[PDB]
Order: sequence, then structure tokens, then C-alpha cells
Amino acid sequence: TGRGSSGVGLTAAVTTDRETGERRLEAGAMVLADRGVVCIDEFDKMTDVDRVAIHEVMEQQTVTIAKAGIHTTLNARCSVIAAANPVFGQYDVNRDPHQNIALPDSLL
Amino acid sequence: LTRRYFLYFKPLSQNCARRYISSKPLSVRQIKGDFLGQLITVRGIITRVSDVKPAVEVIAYTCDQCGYEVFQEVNSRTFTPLSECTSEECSQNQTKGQLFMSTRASKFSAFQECKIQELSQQVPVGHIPRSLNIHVNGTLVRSLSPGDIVDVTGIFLLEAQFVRQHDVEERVMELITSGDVYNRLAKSIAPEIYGNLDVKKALLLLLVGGVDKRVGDGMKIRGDINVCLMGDPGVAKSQLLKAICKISPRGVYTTGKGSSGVGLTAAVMKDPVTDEMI
Amino acid sequence: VDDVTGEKVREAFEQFLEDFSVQSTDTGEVEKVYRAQIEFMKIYDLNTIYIDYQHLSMRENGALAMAISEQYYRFLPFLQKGLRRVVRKYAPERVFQISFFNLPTVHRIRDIRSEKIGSLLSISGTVTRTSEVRPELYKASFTCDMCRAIVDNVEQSFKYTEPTFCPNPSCENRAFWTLNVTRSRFLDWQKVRIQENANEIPTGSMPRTLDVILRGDSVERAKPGDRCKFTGVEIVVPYKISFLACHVISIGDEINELKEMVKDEHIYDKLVRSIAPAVFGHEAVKKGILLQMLGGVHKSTVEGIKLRGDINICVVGDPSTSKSQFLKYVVGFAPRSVYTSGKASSAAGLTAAVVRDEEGGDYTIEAGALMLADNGICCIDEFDKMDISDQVAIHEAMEQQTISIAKAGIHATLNARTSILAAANPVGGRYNRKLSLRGNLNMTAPIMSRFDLFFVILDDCNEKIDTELASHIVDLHMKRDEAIEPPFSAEQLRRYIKYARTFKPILTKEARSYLVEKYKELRKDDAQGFSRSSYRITVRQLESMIRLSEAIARANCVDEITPSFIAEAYDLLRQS
Amino acid sequence: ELGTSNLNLDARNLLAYKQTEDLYHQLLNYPQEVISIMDQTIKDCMVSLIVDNNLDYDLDEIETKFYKVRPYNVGSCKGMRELNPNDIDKLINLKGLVLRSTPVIPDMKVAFFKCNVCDHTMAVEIDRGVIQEPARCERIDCNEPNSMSLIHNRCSFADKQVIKLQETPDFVPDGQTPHSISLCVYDELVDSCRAGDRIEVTGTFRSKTYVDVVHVKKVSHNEVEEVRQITDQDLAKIREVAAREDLYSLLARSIAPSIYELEDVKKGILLQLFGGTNKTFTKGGRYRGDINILLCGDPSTSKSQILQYVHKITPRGVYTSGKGSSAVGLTAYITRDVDTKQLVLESGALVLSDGGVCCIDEFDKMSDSTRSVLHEVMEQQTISIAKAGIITTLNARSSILASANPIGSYNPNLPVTENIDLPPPLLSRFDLVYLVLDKVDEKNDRELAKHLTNLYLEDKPEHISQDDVLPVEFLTMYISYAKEHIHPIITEAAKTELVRAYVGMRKTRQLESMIRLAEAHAKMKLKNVVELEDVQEAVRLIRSAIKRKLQEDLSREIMNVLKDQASDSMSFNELIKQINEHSQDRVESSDIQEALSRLQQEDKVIVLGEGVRRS
Repeated sequence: TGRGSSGVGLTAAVTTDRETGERRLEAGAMVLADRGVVCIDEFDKMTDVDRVAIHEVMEQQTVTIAKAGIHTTLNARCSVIAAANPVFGQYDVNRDPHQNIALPDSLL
Repeated sequence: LTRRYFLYFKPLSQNCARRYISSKPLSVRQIKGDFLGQLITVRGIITRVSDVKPAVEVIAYTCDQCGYEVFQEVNSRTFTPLSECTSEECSQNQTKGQLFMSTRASKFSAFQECKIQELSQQVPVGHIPRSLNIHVNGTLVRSLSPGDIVDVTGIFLLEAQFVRQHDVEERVMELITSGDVYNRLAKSIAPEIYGNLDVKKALLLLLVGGVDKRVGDGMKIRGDINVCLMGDPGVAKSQLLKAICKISPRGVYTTGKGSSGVGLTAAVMKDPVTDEMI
Repeated sequence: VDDVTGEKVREAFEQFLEDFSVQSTDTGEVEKVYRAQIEFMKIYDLNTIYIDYQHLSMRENGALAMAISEQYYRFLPFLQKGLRRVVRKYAPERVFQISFFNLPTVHRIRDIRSEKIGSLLSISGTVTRTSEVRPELYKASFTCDMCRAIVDNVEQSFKYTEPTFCPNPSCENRAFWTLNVTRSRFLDWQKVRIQENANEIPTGSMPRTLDVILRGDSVERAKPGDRCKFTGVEIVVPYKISFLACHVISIGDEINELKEMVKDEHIYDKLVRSIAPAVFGHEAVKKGILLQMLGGVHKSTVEGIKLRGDINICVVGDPSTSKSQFLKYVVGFAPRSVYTSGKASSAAGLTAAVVRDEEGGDYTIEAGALMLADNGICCIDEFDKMDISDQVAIHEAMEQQTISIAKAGIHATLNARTSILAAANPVGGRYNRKLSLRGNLNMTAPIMSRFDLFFVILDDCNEKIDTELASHIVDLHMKRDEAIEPPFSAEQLRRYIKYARTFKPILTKEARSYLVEKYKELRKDDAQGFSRSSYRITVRQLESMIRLSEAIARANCVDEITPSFIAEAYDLLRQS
Repeated sequence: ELGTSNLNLDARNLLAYKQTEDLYHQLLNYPQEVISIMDQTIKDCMVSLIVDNNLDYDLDEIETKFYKVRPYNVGSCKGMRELNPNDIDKLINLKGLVLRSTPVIPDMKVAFFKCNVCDHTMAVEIDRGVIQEPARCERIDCNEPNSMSLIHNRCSFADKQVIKLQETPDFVPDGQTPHSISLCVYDELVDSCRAGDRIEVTGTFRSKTYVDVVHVKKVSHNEVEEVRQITDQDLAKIREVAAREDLYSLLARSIAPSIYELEDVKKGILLQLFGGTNKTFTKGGRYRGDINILLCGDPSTSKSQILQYVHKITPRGVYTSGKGSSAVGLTAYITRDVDTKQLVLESGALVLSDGGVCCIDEFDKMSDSTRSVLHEVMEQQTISIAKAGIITTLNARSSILASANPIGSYNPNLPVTENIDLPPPLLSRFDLVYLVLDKVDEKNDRELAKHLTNLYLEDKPEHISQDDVLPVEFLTMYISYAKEHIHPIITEAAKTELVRAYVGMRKTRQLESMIRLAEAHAKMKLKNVVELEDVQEAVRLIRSAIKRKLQEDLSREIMNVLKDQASDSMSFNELIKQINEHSQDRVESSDIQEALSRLQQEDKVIVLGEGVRRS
């Protein structure tokens, strides 16, 4: 859905376990599909943390994480399908085509 | 208890190793797990250091009833106070009188923890430079100032014992003899882009650095260059930056927003393992 | 060891309260007034009595007072039980408050040690902040874990307590009873901030402040921003050493020199050149500063409203003058003088801003220069760079003598009587004689009003007094020169200011008959004017010269003023 | 006879004595045992003195009275840096200044216990920091086993206080920063030591580490070093180098040989660090010889160099910069210290630098809310804080050194009072301003580039010694001797030349600045009496340190189009139009925009709307 991920986003999350008495890694999404496709609707409601994450995994086609007790890099060449809505609610030809998008130029 | 000195070790060099192995420069990715108990010489940068603190080794207890002062030995991070008397006179007695502690007869040690980090060109492709902990004691406590490269030789429980700090001619002469060394070294770096020999020629002069000048009278000027790349989108900008950081050692890629405010300056943070202000 | 001593000291205190009746007719023999005090409070039932320590110090050759004086917290329920027994036997919803006052020794905040913990103490100082009134617990209704039985638990004014055993033997547990507020007993509790006085601060030290708690009906009496004297018990707070007060009060060869200084005739001429010995020239500014320290009658009415009996002084002119030097003198000489820089102030800051405390996010009211040093001189440097809010707060404080603060649901108004020494500058700095005072001062008409005297200083190149001024400046620049020296010091001038302050003169009929002709003569200059004349003349300038008349009557120490001394005030108004 | 139970003992006397050399070498390692047995022996020798003479009833109070010993005469140490773990529970001495005094905390020497069901009381006392809590009753009326209760409001306590101390030894190693040690005082010594004084302190070093004070020295025939020690041959060299004529420029050349001349600027910072004369009255007056300097003009010259060099000269000063230092960082503030988890107070920005200089760069980019505290420290040298929790006026004895920049990017067609964008008054209160403008030309900047490449001619400047330049170590010794050994008086003989020097700027802050300037001129060259020639150069100084058509026409036109508008507003457009309308002096619409901005901002005229122009 683009909003509602329990972790830090889609790619991963940190958890504590009392079995081992330590911290383990949870893989929420994009790391599961490695060759298929992923679909994100309501792209403008998605926060900057996942935006920084998809800035890095776009052309990079991978990801990297360094956390308390681990350092590593993952490979995940997936394809994204994003669906967004404007911040004004409606859009016509006479309005400018840049500010209606509500997104940065790096994401374009 | 009567130890006036402090015992430490140091390994043999490679020059004494070829002249009739035990001291190899080890990575933290080259630890494997099974080296817990071998003397290892690790090379790396130091980012986190702590203050010098007195850690006790033996706790001294005094009594007024018997006079026999007892000494217990601690090994872990924590301990419990031995309120019960374990002397040689209170065993054959009904009375079991109170004991007190002495902060003067107890032996302490200048303990300090440090976080060694993995070297930049020694890390593999894609991996991140993970850290490791070194616990030092005694006179070595002031030999570790942050912002440097060090070679630490110690046992692996890391209890350091000794620290130090900092075919080829054919490879340089065949690069020289081809002619037009400056333009060849300019057009050799980053060839996946188009043109811009002048910008990247100044990038060549930027990564070669220059000469640091010291007047010897308490004044140091910079011997460095700082280059701006102001441009419009359409031409590649991150590729030249990535090629400069991939070719040059210790190149660190940064960003504009995020944790950048704490990613450009020291950030106070509590430490859970040792529980303190790091 | 005090379990058998408490009943004996309770018997001694009730014998002191029982053996003393009233036999005070015809100022004969003395005996204490406590039984009639209890008989007077019988109708009103407040039970907030006042017992003098000086009247208690005569029994047992003072030994009863010395034994109570160190073990006051250990003897306090025995004293209240003896008071309860004497009012239960002499008289037929019961709270009690015993207050002690008038101690022979006044202790500072820097002489508090841990040897007086639990003893009584007299603490004097100034109140910095005040808190809201809050209901204190007193006694609560605890319910059991299984019995559901009511227990009336009495707190001991320390911290949230808890019972130990259930009274009904249906249970014997010690787990958590639950509190109940229906059968509970509330009252007023206040926490104020006392601080070290400005005249007893050590050299280089900081004026250390402390928080003092107060209960009973001693609350809502202490006004913020005044010198106060408390009498209470030193109680520790988890630790910190706080205080508990029970009594509140609003405190705050010599005659051979004073009688010699009031019998001569040239005192005022040395007084106008001795009120500012570091300033060369400017006798009119020195006259207004000398007459602005002492005022006149404020209650001159038959209706019942107090009037503005104070003198407002405002100085204007070109920069780099000596007009700030007076500003630096008043605050270094007058004890009732608060100085502010003007730009480092605001509306709330000037009188009473609000700041939060995290124990419950509760507000406390910090004071300021405004509403401090009553019947003194509040001096504001740079009056024209202030905002609109503090200037209309100054106008609201000058329109009515009281000031009102409405914040967080509570409304509080208080009496204030201060004289404003306003230092202002023009919009361009240089004073041009081209136009009026209103367009050059750049402030609106109601805040320009209620000002008794304006002092305009203009400078130019006049070598004969300029060389003397520059020689006085370079002669002052040495180690304690005699050039600055006045004809007489401030040593007799302080007691002269106080002796003239407690004089209260009365004007005459001949002075009023000359005053009406003088007001007609001053208003005749408005006709065919526009030369020298620069402002309008109405009732306010008449009130200013009326207030300057009693000030010159007090300065010359005359009970009945003659119009010849008001002629100098008329000439002072004509000089401005 | 006066009741003073304290005894001040000098350990040096125990050191030089023939019989007690074994006592001085025994009390340095174990002070806790020797103080406890000294308390018994002092009482025993005092009662031996009582029994030798005829006396009244003095034995009724000395039998239960206790007396202690405060040893302080011990040698110096290198602060907390030399305090190794073999020096724990030993006597130590620290010389420095205290910065913060916490409120008094109580320590429970005793405690009451009551059996809540039968009410028998038990008093327990302390022993190395543990309080045994008895479990069950033991009396004969309450024999039953039941839980006791601790009462404290009836138990005696003792005073304790933790005090922050900024340490500074006689010798400091290279790379060492000043340290903040948390010392702790006890009874009969509380409220005797507080922030603001140079304090020598001594006690027992404990272990987080702290020092348990046995004695304080609030005051200071001895060789106790007060200032930086000099010898007779160095004093003779100072007297021989002070008799030369070119010393007045020699020092100005030796203060910074890596830069250029800067005679007025270097002479001003030289006499600024010379200080002047600080004289006071007995009760209500004080005056300090001080100058607050400001620098303005052309950029990219030695300004920051100076701003760092002086931070490397003074022993007290902070480098405050731009918008990064607000009002909560410029005086003092409360802080929740997580160490003890307590609300401590700490001084920053102006009371940390109490003495010496203080360096501020980017004065024009600084806010207006924090300018009001420097408005008081200009000549008042005081800080008056009236806020929540604190109403305190305090010392601000330091002098400011501020570097500023003009408006835009220098313009000689505009006046000096409008080009640097600040108030004239506050600037009239400034003691010394400095036009450090370049005004680039030939036969000057060529020597500048030649002197900057002359040390690039050789790889090492070993050839810096054969010129008329004093070394740094001789310079600071001469400056420290002159600042603490000369109190010059300003006589009446220099009256006549001062009056006329004032009227030339008048045809009191300038007079107060020039008398401190003249006494600093008297501070140099070893003079106790000021001389007539010494003010001449001073004035030359302030005359060389500071050395219309546009706006006029502008206003003129504005007035015109107003008039012709029936006073209505002039348009941006019409303005620009008539103003370029004249070929003669080319008013560029940007320049137009600028000067317009100036007058409006100068409040002379009002303009509104991004797209329009208003007269």
C-alpha cells in the first residue's frame, strides 16, 4: 500500500528475540521478490525513508545495511510500478506539468 | 597482589619470519570464529574511543575484630560484596563481625574500550566495514587517539598487548615510458562518460593533493584543493563522484539530508553493552 | 526520651496559656492577651493564632523557649494538643495553625547550616516567584483490598503515606489499599521563591535563592516583588533543604548632624550640585533628579480613590552625553532603584512572566523591575526602542496605580507606586530646533502624557565651558581625585532623604492664590505663541507643579509652603 | 580562648625537622589514619598543657570536644593528569578556579528505627557507607517478631556539597585541554568556597574520581609563585630592549611576522592585549582600562588569522561565531547533568572568558536579540540576567575583538555609517573601529605576493632569525611583567592636547576610549607617568583607523513624481524610467533598486509590492 509498513519500510526491519537474547532481521518485502515485480499505489503518501531507499535501489539494483552487529549488502533486481495522485486533487492541461506531481526531480 | 610491574607482549615481524606466520595482518572479516585465543595483529581505523577509567582487579576487605585483611579476585564485569567473613579466625568462632572495603589497598587498572573498524580497501565488493571491540588495560591506555590507522597486536577473548601506527618499479616505468603521462592518466580514469577532460583533469590534480606547507613557527596552511561541480541535470554527476571514490582509498560517499546533521559531527549516544555515554 | 517530655512541655505550654489573662486597663501591669484572642476568634472560627516569641521568652528564665526552640518539630503536636485542650475546655470541622513571630535575631540565607534542621528560623529576603494555590491532601479515605472497609488515614505533611494493618480482622494483609477522595480533607498550599537581598550579598558571590512552602491562612498575603520576613521550621525535601513558614509580613550624632543641616540656609544649593558630583553642568536635570526621589501626597481626596502623587522624569537629547551617568548614579546610590536596558525587556518581562515546572507542568510567576522597589526610582534606559506592548503596559500601570495579571485562570491585582526615569533619544539622534517635541520623540500622546518633567539637552561648540568640561574629564581620570568631591557626603544625605520623606507638608491659601495667577501667567504664553512654546498646557502641568511644590517643601523641610519656593518650580517649568 | 577548633599545619616544617622526616613520608600515603590519630594526640598534648598550669573550669568542655588538622604545605603536581592509580588515597593539591557551587545535600550520619506496633526506638550510625537495618524487635515489652520502620525526620544530618573546579597547573603538557574536576566539601567548610576566585585546594584523591578536601586557600615570606617567573638577566634584557626608540614598531612587527604591516591594526591589538589601567573606588565605583575593537572593510585578508592568533595568545577566550551562538550560549544556563542526574548550572560564552579577550566573527550576520547583551558589555562590563531561576548581575571584564563585513560585498560613494549596516550609537560606544580595506593598486600587492612566495623560495624557514623580531616567549614574559608591574597615572599635564583632540571629532565614549588608549601608550615602554607626545600618536591612531549624489537625485525624483502624482506613489517603472532617463550619470536599474532599498530601509521613503514601486 505504500503506507503502513511495520518496519522501516519494505526492505527490512529490526527485531529482538529472547530465545537467543539478541537482535534478528526481518525481511518485509522487496527482498522477497528478486526477479518479479512490485506494485506501490499512493506514491505521494510514502515517506522520505522509503524514498531514500528507492533512490538507492533503482539503478543500483541492490541494497546495503550496516547495523548494530552486522554489515552486509543484498542483491535484488526488481521492477517497480508506482501509482500516484496529485496534491491538488485534480489536474488539467493548462496547469504546469512539474508542480502537479508533488515529487522531487531526482525521483522523476 | 605485589605486582609492581605490568607484563606485555609483542610479536615478531615478517623480516624475522622470513629469516627463520604467527603475526599476520588480519581483517575482522578474516576472523572466522576459531581464532579466539590466538595473538592477532589487526589493521584498521579507530572511530570510537572511551575515557580512561579505573577498573578493580582485586577487592580488599579489612576487619577490626581479627586484623586479617582478605582479598577477593573479580573477573567479570560485575561482582557481589562479600559481607560474610571468610577469614581464618572467624571460622572457629561464634562471632562473625562486619567487614569494610579499602579503595587504597585494592589494585586497580586503567581500563579503556575501543572500537576498531574495517579498512576501506580491505572490505569485499558490496560489503560494509563492520567493527570489533578492543579492551585495553594499563600503560597502553593513552596510545590510542582517535582519527588514525593502527596495528593492534593482542589476544582474542580484545586484550591488546602492543600497538603501532604508520615488480612495482616495472609498473611505474611502463606507465611513464608511453609518452604524454598527464593526458593518458587524465583520459584513463572514468572512461564510461563523454569528454570533460578539463574537469576530470582538475579532479586528477585534486586526488593527487599537493604539498602541505609548515612555517615551523606555529602556523600551518592547507596543501589541499576543494572542487565544486555546479551543473544542470542531464549530464552524469554521480558516476564521476563514484569513480573518484572507488579509485582513491578511504573515499566515503555522503548525502544531503537524513542523518547528515549527525553524520558530519560527533553525536552523543548511550552505549548498552558497557552502559555509558559514548 | 521525648515521650514523657512532650506531656510535660504540653503542660508547660497550657500553663502559659492558662495562667495569663487580661489585666491591661489604664496601661498598668502587663499580662498576655491570648484568652480574649480566642474569645474574639470564637465567632469567626479561623484558628490561625499569633503567639509572640518575645512574650514567650520570659517564662522559666527563657529556658522553656530554648528547649522548644531546638525541638520544635518534635514538640509541635503536643503544643497543638495543649491548644486544643484549652479551647476545648474554654469553648465548645477542626483545623489549627499556631504561628510564632518577632524573633530577636534575623538570619540570612547564607548562614543556614545543618545544625538548625527542625528548629525555628527567621528568614528575610525578597520574593522572586509565586505559584498557584493548590489543595493539600490532609486526611484521606483508604479502602482495603478485600474488606472494602473505609479507613480515615491522617497524613503527616511529608509525602503520600499508606497504612500497615487492616483494622477489621477479616484480613491482615499489607498490599495496596486504594485511595478515596469523598471522605478526604483538603486546603490551600503554596510554594514561593525567596532570594538573598541586594544589600547583604558577598563580594563576587551569587544571590542564591531557595523555595519556601507555606500552609494555613498565611497564603495569599505575600505580594510578589517585596521584601519579606518569614518565621518557620527548616524541613528537608528529597536531598534539598527547604523551609516552612507560618508568619508573613511586608517589611521594608545622627540627629546632631540632621538638626545642624536643617538650620542653615544654603542647603538646597549644595543639594543640587551634590546629587550628581560626576556631571559637569546641567543643574535643571539635577534639580529634577533630586526632586524625583521624594514625592507628595497620593491620598488627597474625599471620594476614596488614590491619585498619582509621584514625579516622572524623562531625559532627551543628542548622544554621547553624560545623561546616562545619572542613570549609573541612581542605581549605585538609591537602595530602592531597579535599572533596565529597555531593549532587553518586554511586557511580561517587565512585570511578571510565566515559566513552567515539570513536576506537574505547573506555572510559576517570575517578577521583574516593574512592581519592585516601591516608592523608589525605576530607571529605563533607551525608552524609544521598546515595543508597543510594554509601553501600553507602562501606560496601564500609570493610568491606575494597581496592576492586574490574568493568567491560567487566576486573576491577581496589586498596588504599585514607582517613579519612572526614562532615558530617550530622537529618531535621528540629533535634536533639531525646527519642530515640536511630539514629532521628534516619536511616541504616541497617552504614553507621552503623565510625565511631570522633560529635560532637553543640546550641545555645540562653546569653548569656555568646553575646555572646563574636557579638563574635568581628564582630571577625573586618576586614582580617586578630589575634584569630583561634593560639599558633603552621602552619609547624612541618606538620613536627610528619609527624614524629609517622613515629613508630609501641607500647602497654604496664599500659595494657592498665587498659584492660580501663576497658572494664568503660564497659560497666557500659549496666546500668540509658536516661539519657545513647544507643547500644550492643561491640568497635567498644573498637577506637575503642584507635586513639585510639596517636594520643594519637603526638601526645605517646611510644614507650610510659601509661594516663593513654588516660584523656583515655576521657573523650572519655564526653563523646560 | 576564641573557640576555634581548627588547626592549620604546615607540612614543610615537619619536612625540615630533624626528628620528623619519618612522619612526612608516612602521611603522604595514609592521611585517613594519621588524621584520626592526630585528633587523639592533639587532645592529649592539650590536656597535658592544661594540667601544667593553674586554670578555671575549662576541662568541662574539652573532654568531649574534637579538634582536627588541616595540612596544606605540600609541593605542586601536574593536576589530574599526573594522578595515576598508585596515587589513590594520597594528599594532592590543585590550583585553579571554581565555576559552580551546588546546593547543600544532607548525609545521614544516624537513623531512627521504630517498631510501629509497640514503639521502642533504636538509633543506628554509619560505617563505611552501610546502615544495618534491624529485622525484629528485641525489647522485653515487644518480644514478638515484627517489622521495624525507618524514621529520618528525627535523625541528624551533615552538610555535603559538590563543587565544579576548572584546573590550571604551573606547567601544562602539549595538547592538554583544561579539566573540570568535581570536588566535594563537607561540614564547617560549606559556603566558604564559591565561583569567582583563584583557589588553591588540597585534600585526598579518591576513586569516577574525586578529591576529598582537607583544606582550602582563599588567600595568597615564601616562594609561592604568583605570576610567570622571571630572572634578573631576563629583566636586564627587558630593560635594555625597552630603552630603544623603535620598540613601538618592533613589537608591531614581532607580533605577526607571517603577515603584512598593518601598523594601526597590529598596534591596536598590541595595546589591546597590553590592557591599560583598571582602577576602582572603595565601595561604589570601578573603571577598567579596556578597548573593544571592530574590523571592517575588504575581505580575504589576514582577519581570521588574527582571530585565531589571539586565541593562541590569551589563556582565556572563546571563538564565538555567527548565528551559532544565541543568548542562552552567551552568558550562563541551567543543564540537566546526566552524570548525577541533577540540575546543575554552567557559564558559557562570556563568563568562561572572564579575563583576556573574546573573538567574534561575522558581526553583521549576528541577530538583533543577542546584540542587547553586548550593548551592556561595551562599556558597562556587566551581565544582568533576570529570568526563571536566576536574577544575577556579574562580571564581564573581557574585551571584544569583532570582525565585520559591509553591506553587499566596499563602496566609497556611500558613507561609512551606512555601508556596514548597523546602528551609529552602539557603534559610537565602540572604542576602536578599523578600516582594513584593501584598495588594490601597484607597488604594494606585488610586495604582498613576493613576501608570500619568499617562504616558498626555501622549503624550510630556518632563516627567520636574522631580522629585528622578538621571539614569542620573550614577548609574553615582557607583556606579563608590564601588565602586572605598572600602574600609570594620567596627569593634568596632558590636559591641553586632549581637549583639542576631542573638539576635532566634535566639530564621551571617544574620550573614555582615548584615555585608555593613552594609558596603554603609557603602559608600554616602562613608563609610570604619561607624557604629552603619547596622546599625539594615539589620536593619529584613531584618525588613521577610520581615515550621496545617487540617493540625492533619487529622493529628488521621488519627491518630483510624488508632486506630479498629486503626492501619489511613484512607480517602480516610472522611477527606473526617469532615472535612466538621463544619459549623464548612468543609474542602472539594479543600482536604482539598491539605493531605493537603502532609502526605504533607511526609512526615508516607503516602497511596497514585488511588482510595483511606491514613492
